[PDB]
Amino acid sequence: MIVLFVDFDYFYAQVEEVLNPSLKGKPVVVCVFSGRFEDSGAVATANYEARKFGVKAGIPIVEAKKILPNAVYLPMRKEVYQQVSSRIMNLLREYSEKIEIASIDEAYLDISDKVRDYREAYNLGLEIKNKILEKEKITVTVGISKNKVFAKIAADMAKPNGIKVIDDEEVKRLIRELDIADVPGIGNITAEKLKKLGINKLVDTLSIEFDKLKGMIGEAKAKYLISLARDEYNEPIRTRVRKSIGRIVTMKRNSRNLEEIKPYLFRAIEESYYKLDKRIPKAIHVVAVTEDLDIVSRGRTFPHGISKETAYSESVKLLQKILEEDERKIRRIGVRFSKFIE
DNA sequence: GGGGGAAGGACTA
DNA sequence: CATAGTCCTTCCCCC
Ligand SMILES: Nc1nc2c(ncn2[C@H]2C[C@H](O)[C@@H](COP(=O)(O)OP(=O)(O)OP(=O)(O)O)O2)c(=O)[nH]1
Ligand SMILES: [Ca+2]
Ligand SMILES: [Ca+2]
Ligand SMILES: [Ca+2]
Repeated sequence: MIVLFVDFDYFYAQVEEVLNPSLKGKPVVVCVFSGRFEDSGAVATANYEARKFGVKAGIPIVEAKKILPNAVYLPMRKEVYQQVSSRIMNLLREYSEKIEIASIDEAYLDISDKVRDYREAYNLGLEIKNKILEKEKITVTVGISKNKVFAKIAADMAKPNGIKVIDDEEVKRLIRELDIADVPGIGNITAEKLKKLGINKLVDTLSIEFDKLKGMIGEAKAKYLISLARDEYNEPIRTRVRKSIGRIVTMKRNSRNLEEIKPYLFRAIEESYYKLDKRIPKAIHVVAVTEDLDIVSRGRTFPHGISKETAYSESVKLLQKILEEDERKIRRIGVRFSKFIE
């Protein structure tokens, strides 16, 4: 089996560099202004000309202007990028019916067939890269290996605008060298709980009893790690389905009065119903972010689908239930519709 | 004992 | 200090 992973270089930043080629070369930062105080919000992402100076996704926007008070700051237009991605994805299918759109910029193509072996899959990696650059003007990195985890890892650093193959013997090299923290699915929380057990690498997983991995990171996370470390890992490329939609908005100021939070919450529901589009959710969830950046949520599953009116009166209830259970003020409020039916 | 759901939060990207 | 999923642990109901 040979898996080819595609990941578009600084997607949001690059797409904006395309709709206005004049932005190329200079530092570009796609932000997310909440308004709390003008330049409130964080950075969605930033082209590499800006990342070299510390500016990047996650950091507050004000802390970004302090570094590059001359970088072009653009508001995130997620819908434009979502359509460039779709175009670009309905283009990969032309290289394999075995495709999986993991993210808005990440896709996996199973090309165990179309191809030969590496030397060829690699050459199929260059056909895709160039076809994408020609047709949509986007540069992307490509990863090729026995499975997805490694295909995705390979992408790691071939990035940006690169390509890299990880042959079987390289696999059994990283399984012992690559840092456990740079393995897909291992966020700081998990990666940390691992250094606390002595497992600083992937091969160290086979040295510890399964009852302690299942007790720490959980079964699924433990099996996953072990299989990968054993070289037995492979999962298939399966098409994925949207399992939940939502929109969480930022209030101008913290609050705890229902009537003041209503408006914001109702926009979340409205804009969320627009995003559902023909999907009929049977479960509803109202999510809140307390004044001290903590997340609290309440939901309810109905024996049937939810209508716009139902959602309205239901969110209100779950919200009252929230403000009652928690004492803190609310900074952000949103909704999440799931359990569709189709 | 255990399957079957549902709820709420933990964790990742 | 700005969207979602899979996992996950706990709880409740009942054969
Ligand atoms: N809204 C939002 N979007 C993010 C955030 N982090 C990443 N994204 C977007 C940035 C890209 O458009 C897309 C892919 O993210 P990646 O982590 O793979 O990096 P990115 O694509 O920005 O550039 P790269 O892969 O380094 O060339 O997801 C974030 O913190 N907030
Ligand atoms: Ca990317
Ligand atoms: Ca990504
Ligand atoms: Ca990582």
